[PDB]
Amino acid sequence: EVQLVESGGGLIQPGGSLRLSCAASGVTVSSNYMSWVRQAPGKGLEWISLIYSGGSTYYADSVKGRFTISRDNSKNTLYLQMNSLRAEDTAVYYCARELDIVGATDIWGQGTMVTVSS
Amino acid sequence: FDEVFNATRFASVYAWNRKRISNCVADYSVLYNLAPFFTFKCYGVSPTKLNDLCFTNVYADSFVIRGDEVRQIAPGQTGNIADYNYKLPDDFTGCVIAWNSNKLDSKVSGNYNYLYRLFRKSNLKPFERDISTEIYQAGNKPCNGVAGFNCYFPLRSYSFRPTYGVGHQPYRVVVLSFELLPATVCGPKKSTNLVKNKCVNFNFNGLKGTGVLTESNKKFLPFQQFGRDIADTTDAVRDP
Amino acid sequence: TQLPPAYTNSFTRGVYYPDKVFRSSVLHSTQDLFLPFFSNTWFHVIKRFDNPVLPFNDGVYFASIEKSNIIRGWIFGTTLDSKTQSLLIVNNATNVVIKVCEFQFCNDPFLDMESEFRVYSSANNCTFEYVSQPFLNFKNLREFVFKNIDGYFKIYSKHTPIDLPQGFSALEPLVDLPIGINITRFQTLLALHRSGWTAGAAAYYVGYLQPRTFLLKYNENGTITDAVDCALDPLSETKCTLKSFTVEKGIYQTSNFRVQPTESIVRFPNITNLCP
Amino acid sequence: EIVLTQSPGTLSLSPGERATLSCRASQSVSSSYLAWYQQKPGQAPRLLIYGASSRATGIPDRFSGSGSGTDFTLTISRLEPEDFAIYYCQQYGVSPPEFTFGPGTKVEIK
Ligand SMILES: *[C@@H]1O[C@H](CO)[C@@H](O)[C@H](O)[C@H]1NC(C)=O
Repeated sequence: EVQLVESGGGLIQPGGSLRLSCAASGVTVSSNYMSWVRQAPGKGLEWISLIYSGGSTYYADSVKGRFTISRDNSKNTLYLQMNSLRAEDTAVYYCARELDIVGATDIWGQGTMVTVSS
Repeated sequence: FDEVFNATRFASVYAWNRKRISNCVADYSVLYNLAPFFTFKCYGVSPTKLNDLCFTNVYADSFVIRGDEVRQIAPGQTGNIADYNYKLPDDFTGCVIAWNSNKLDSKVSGNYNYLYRLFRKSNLKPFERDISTEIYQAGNKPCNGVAGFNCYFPLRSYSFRPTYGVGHQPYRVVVLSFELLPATVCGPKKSTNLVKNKCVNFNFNGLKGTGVLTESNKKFLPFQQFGRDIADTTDAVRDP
Repeated sequence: TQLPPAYTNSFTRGVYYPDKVFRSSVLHSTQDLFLPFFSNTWFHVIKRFDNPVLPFNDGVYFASIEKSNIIRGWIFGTTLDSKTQSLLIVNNATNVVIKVCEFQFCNDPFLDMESEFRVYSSANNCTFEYVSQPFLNFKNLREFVFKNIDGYFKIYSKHTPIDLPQGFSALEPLVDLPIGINITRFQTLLALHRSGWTAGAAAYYVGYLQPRTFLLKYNENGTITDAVDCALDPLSETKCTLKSFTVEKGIYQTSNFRVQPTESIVRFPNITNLCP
Repeated sequence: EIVLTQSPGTLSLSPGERATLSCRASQSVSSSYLAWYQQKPGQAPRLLIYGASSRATGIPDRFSGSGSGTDFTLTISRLEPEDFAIYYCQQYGVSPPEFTFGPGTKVEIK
């Protein structure tokens, strides 16, 4: 079985810090392209970041410079260093597999809640 | 330069062809006037000093990629083409040239001769070239030279068809590497007509001085380039 | 067969132009690679196997008393392997071609109506190619000097139809190749000729060029006319310093005679006792 | 920026009827870099189609994508009760990694 399991969410005050951790089973993330996708309440999906199997990490401007994505080869678990939080950052954060061959995302995780409120 | 740009068929992006261009004079003014290139990007070199600067060696890297994948040819920019097939250094002092060739590199039944490197083990160090068609071990089971699950061929073929859109049309790309380490690579430099019975400043094969340049009826041996007098000062020079 | 090569009067071979500059009725001295004059080598070709690998060192003057084209090419490089990038010289019937690549080197390559075309077997990893003009009482003479100065390889040629005769002949620049790689070793190879086999009568010279200075005289047209070593004899030193062949009768300063530092001795007060 | 526009925003149809969704890009996409998803309330998005024509693993053949350039369209030959949910289209640009998603379409039981 190949599935992802997000973790590390919770309630955080504005300006706080977090680190999401979603593990992978049946797939080696180091060899694949990997992205974070969140869903604001009652809104469409907003792409957060993508990390290449080559290591290059790119971000959307709404989250650029504040966040940092990393990867641990010893545990096959994803990271997304969450920092400098503002209110609309409250969303359900999915990390999901990029198929390669450009533009497809099949294997999604169940989703974890992140709430940014005082 | 023409043989690289006007070649019939280019090598694919993964096995891009490196041609050493040296011991000749550059004519980059044609490339700007060409106006037939879809992409004309020069990062480390500006056109003002480009045509009148000397470099140790210049190499002609040429290949064929897709329209959407032209943009990854940029220092700092990475991706599926700029990490596994050909990576520019982030200090890329040079030019990036690309143009559409859906006329040549597109067959009605599907031009599957231009391939890339889709999935490589790691990223590439500078001046590293992965031409290995080694079957990927994408799991734990070793690949005994045979295809199957967790055993894939690291080279996939482009779907070049004429019906495809702008981004899938074959865009022929030529990159001329500019580097300096002896200066056998120069530009036009403009060979200006000489004068007579006037002491002026001259540039004869890299030699400069002031003195009248008049007719002379001496016959010197062909191999010797220029002469000198008793006081070692130059007295004559051969114009090419 | 190992044999200490004989030596004879090499006379005044190997004198070459420093550069492409014309000079007239003047004398210029250059501190470059030069071979000693009247120096210490005359080879022979007489089952019998003589393939000496002479390291290139700082300079080699490789002449060739050759007729009917036995000498074909030499092997150049540092290790002469596909691990490094090597240099090779061949002169086929069509042209003269110099290459830089990584081929397979046959240990004993030779030639054999002909319908047998076995000249090469494969070409794996090449990076650049080069093509040049076709170069082609002893009647035939061919002179060649090998230099790698700042990574530039130069070949000089001369052919003047004439106890080995004493004479002068300048060496004329043809091609400067900026190889940019070191050269330290080379070896000469030959070819097999068939009219029960006969070996042609020929001999090759090997000297060695080391840093010294000469006195190059140029005629009114710009031809190297004479040459003298700076440190051949006191007469040579005299002409070298005074900058003239026609040195008059007189006493001249040449240099200072050093003493040789025989060894270094250092003495201190010390204490010695075998302590158990 | 290549904005994806979905149409309609709401499509109320009965089970067994054919659903048709159109996702139009603001620019001519390079030969169908489109990914298609199923998202149900309280559940993560589920990919169906990649390349705007090829179905993924475990995807019923009743779904079929079609499109090129700017316009890309889903056809659902038969609507089933488990298919009724919110739907997003997705594209990929190259120079920015633009994972732009469409506004969405809510298909309801009629
Ligand atoms: C192609 O060949 C023409 C000769 O007609 C030459 O002028 C031109 O420069 C060549 N193309 C390029 C891109 O240089």
